[PDB]
Amino acid sequence: MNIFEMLRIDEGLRLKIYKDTEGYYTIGIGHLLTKSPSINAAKSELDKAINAAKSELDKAIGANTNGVITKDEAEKLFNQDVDAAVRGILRNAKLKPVYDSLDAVRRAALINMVFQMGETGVAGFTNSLRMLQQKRWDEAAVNLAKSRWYNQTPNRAKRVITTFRTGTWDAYKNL
Ligand SMILES: [Cl-]
Repeated sequence: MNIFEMLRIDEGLRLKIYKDTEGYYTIGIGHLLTKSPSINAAKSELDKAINAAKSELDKAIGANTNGVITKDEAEKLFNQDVDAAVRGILRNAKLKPVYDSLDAVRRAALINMVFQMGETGVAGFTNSLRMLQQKRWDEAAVNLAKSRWYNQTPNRAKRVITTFRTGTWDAYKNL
């Protein structure tokens, strides 16, 4: 098990543009494209938003995909996004310290969070980050669950939290 396999499990793999729970158009292995209008929105705003997402994809891939890519392309974007998440951590003054204080398994859990909610979002878990740096695993676990993150994606959050708690890949084995 490793960060790529871990995120492949949590993000899945879809070769056609779809929208996630946060209402964002996405593709491949959790690659975010653009936000989507209201469910009522407007038949026009809809097509506009779809085209906006499609243009982002062509830009990312460098070709006219029409909203469809291949597995190789999905993995290409995935490699780029995993790298971007790590670099984001290293460049952030609040995240780097925590990341460096963690063992390799828990480092993957942090990358997972940043990959999903972005550098800025995770850097906001001030109290959780302090507990992790202090290696107060159980307290950090309880605190991490008190979040929109946990409430909106409980199954995934539980796997990530358990990883921070145990320092093992037990939550991802047998999946
Ligand atoms: Cl990109």
